[PDB]
Amino acid sequence: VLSPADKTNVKAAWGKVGAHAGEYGAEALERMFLSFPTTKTYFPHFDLSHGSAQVKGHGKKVADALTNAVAHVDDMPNALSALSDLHAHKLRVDPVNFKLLSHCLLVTLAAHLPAEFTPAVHASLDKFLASVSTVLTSKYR
Amino acid sequence: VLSPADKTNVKAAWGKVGAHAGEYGAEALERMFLSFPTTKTYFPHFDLSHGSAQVKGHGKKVADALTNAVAHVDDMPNALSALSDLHAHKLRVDPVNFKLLSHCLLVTLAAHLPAEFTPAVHASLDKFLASVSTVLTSKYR
Amino acid sequence: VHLTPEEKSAVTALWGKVNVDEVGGEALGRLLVVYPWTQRFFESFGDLSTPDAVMGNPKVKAHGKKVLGAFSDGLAHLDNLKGTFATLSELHCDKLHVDPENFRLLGNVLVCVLAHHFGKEFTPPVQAAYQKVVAGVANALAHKYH
Amino acid sequence: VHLTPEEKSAVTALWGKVNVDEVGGEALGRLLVVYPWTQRFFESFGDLSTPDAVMGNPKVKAHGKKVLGAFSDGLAHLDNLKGTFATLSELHCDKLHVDPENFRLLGNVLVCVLAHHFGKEFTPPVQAAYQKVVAGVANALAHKYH
Ligand code: HEM
Ligand code: HEM
Ligand code: HEM
Ligand code: HEM
Repeated sequence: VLSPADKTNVKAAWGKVGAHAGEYGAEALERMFLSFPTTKTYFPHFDLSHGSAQVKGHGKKVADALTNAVAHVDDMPNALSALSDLHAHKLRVDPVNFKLLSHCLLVTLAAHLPAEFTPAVHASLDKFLASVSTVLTSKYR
Repeated sequence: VLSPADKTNVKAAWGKVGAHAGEYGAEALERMFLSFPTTKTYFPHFDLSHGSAQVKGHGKKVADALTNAVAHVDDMPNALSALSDLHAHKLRVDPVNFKLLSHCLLVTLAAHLPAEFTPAVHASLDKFLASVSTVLTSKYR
Repeated sequence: VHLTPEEKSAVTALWGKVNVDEVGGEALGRLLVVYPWTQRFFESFGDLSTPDAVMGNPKVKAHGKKVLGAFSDGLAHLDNLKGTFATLSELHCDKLHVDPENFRLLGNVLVCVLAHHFGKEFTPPVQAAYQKVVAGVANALAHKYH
Repeated sequence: VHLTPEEKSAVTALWGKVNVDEVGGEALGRLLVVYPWTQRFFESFGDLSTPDAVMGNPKVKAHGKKVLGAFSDGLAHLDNLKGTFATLSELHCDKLHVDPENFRLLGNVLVCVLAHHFGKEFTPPVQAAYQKVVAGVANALAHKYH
């Protein structure tokens, strides 16, 4: 699944990221919404303007979930069973949008972290985000 | 990953398949070669005619590997580590062709098994083949 | 895409042999059961909690009839497919907001159902010809997205 | 695809600010390192066992120069892209036998490298405009496949 070198690189990258997680998540949400307008149909009760309180809160929640996933990288299903059930049974989201969100997150962390965004960190983050999306898109139990 | 109902359905389907595995694999290879001619560049030393001895042997080998994978459905990496290393380091095949091979295998087992090809068996076989391809396309250790 | 006269004769013969009632219903039901996220658009059709209910739903067959009629019209007009699949393409692009992967998924499911019904008469050449036909129809129907 | 005058001005300004030597090399090296199966076509370039060697290979940069020149020509001719990307499309379809996923992968890697180099100047509107540009170039270059 993941090599120890990849795990160490991902842990170091997220440790460097630190407490800017909420702002990074909000920026990723804004980038996705502007870039791909076909994914705005999943949020019909939101006010998708710039600098929105609800968008900022959702970005903070996504960032906290990602931080927990990093802290439990070897136990993704046990950590995210509730999220998987909610995203697969209730929302019923196709797995295409997870690729767009992962790419937007990669761009967001690349723009503000030029020193730590080496090719090895790029590959490790790509594989880690792919694994997280794969775990989240499943129908088990 | 896989539900117990899916595992039982896959086991029953392969038990029904039984000893026709070699012919089914050879037919799947022929179907893939005729349908998609862009995957004939991985076999430059073969004679891809109809009823070829080498093609029949390769189909038998693929069928035996699939039977072993079925018999070790819960231990795919430990069962297919050597195959994964060979397919990822030496051959360097992109993961697109595995979808085509899986679809051709589904068609082949659908043509000669009309009684056992219920929607539940269809879904179980789809998920099982997807898991096998995902395990085979990896770079670990 | 161009087809040889032998392939055209084979596909016309098999399509003439096709039953025009249950094939579309089977294709739609198998799509919905195998890929569960596709119910996000058909959740207006009633109960779809189990494959038995999905297959027994009457609206599923009532819509599969129209889907298979559209496929039959597209097969009838092979020379010009972009002109034929214009209103449907605009509708799918504007109202439904469906990415083009589901089109090839539905084509593959239809080919599987055809093989299931016809048994050993589905030779590899005919399978290749029908793969070409379904790929052409999907590409013609999904053009405004890219 | 059509672009607004403000988006056109922004993309022209940033492209004028782009260094025209190392961007293509970085894009090619990152593609090869991140997606390893892409070496099946570039195995003739020498040693590619480690990312350090992949980035230090001179032929990687010598080919990234041509790749970025082709991208620059395509950006220069936005109104007519099918006419411009004809010989390259024929070459890729005939000799290389490359499926169209690698084109969008390379476009995404290029956008990531642009963001990395420009820092906070890569605003979301400019990012969207460049996504549109790269999608158009990829679709124009891969047309005979589908
Ligand atoms: C890729 C990684 C993702 C992670 C880690 C993630 C995580 C989360 C979390 C933590 C919640 C909060 C649930 C709650 O508070 O009840 C949530 C809800 C939600 N997610 Fe995701 N998500 C991801 C991707 C996506 C994508 C790509 C979409 C849509 C394209 C999406 C759509 C939604 C929606 C609509 C909600 C409900 C929002 C609400 O009810 O206010 N998610 N997700
Ligand atoms: C999807 C499930 C697949 C399984 C279970 C499988 C299994 C195998 C097995 C058992 C071998 C024998 C290795 C040996 O005897 O040394 C093999 C070799 C090989 N496989 Fe696969 N394979 C799969 C898919 C594919 C696909 C999709 C391709 C190409 C598009 C491919 C290309 C090859 C090639 C070129 C060889 C070497 C043949 C030779 O050296 O004579 N495989 N595979
Ligand atoms: C692949 C070939 C396809 C063809 C030829 C096709 C054709 C059609 C036709 C003929 C209609 C009805 C038009 C009318 O009533 O005026 C329709 C509507 C519709 N299509 Fe498609 N379609 C295809 C694929 C898909 C796929 C893959 C999906 C979803 C995953 C889809 C979702 C829908 C929906 C939800 C409707 C409206 C149903 C309703 O209003 O009750 N279609 N399509
Ligand atoms: C996405 C935009 C792309 C553009 C604009 C592009 C453009 C070009 C150009 C200008 C050449 C050289 C033509 C000549 O020398 O006459 C070329 C050749 C080539 N391309 Fe592409 N290309 C693209 C994508 C790709 C991708 C994604 C791959 C592989 C995954 C690829 C593989 C190759 C190879 C192997 C060659 C030949 C290299 C050699 O002969 O040394 N290209 N392409």
